[PDB]
Amino acid sequence: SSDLTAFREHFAKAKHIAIITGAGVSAESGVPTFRGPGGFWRKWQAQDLATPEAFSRDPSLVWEFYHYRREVMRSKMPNPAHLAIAECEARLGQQGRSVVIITQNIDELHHRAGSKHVYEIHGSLFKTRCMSCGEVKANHKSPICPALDGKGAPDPNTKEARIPVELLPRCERKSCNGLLRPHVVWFGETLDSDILTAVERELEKCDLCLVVGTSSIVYPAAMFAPQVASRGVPVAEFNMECTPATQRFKYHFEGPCGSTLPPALE
Ligand code: NA
Ligand SMILES: [Zn+2]
Repeated sequence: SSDLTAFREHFAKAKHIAIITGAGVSAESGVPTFRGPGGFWRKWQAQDLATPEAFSRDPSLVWEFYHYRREVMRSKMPNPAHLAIAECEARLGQQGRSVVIITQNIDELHHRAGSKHVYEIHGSLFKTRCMSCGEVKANHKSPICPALDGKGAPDPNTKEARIPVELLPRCERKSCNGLLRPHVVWFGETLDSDILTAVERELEKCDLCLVVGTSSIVYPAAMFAPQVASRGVPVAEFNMECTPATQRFKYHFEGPCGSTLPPALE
């Protein structure tokens, strides 16, 4: 149902809220996803490049792609949904109540909004992993390494940089000097289990669940939300996915997250 008053009553009692956030939230901030029919980067779409095969085969190109994506983030900002969440978390923490964010997104926009207890289940554009020793290190450097400066242009006729692998980002522990890769979960890679076991703990604790910028019935929101709802915990969706009447969940608020969510949480 679309009765807000009802949702708010639950919100008022809730002591542990879990907010699952999907692509619609980053979409509203203007982040290109490179899925859709016009979402190309040069000749390719995300599924061509976000794979270990692509990286093994052509690390320069994949790096050019991720560089580009890291750099466009300097002009996309958190929208009102990002903020409403972060300010909620803070407000409730003062009161001893908990709020967590389980996000599919890799743009660090929740972090930029001021959220703190965030689980990035698909990793982040702004972390690296050493192909060699596996160290996971935060990185917001621009450019991530000199070799990539001014690289990553999106128009198809752009010339490959074909950066020698020795000059792509390397792991700075000089005992190792291993080749870095973005700590994102590519197509065909599993999620990290340490994270899943945390998320599980969180979702078992939670007495209210919000699904924002996605639906509970779509992968990977489906891993989490049904689990909670089957224990009789309310679930509120905020999306403008236009989800057909017949399988929206408990409460639905159709519309842009930026519009719907902040009044929900005030
Ligand atoms: Na780990
Ligand atoms: Zn290393």
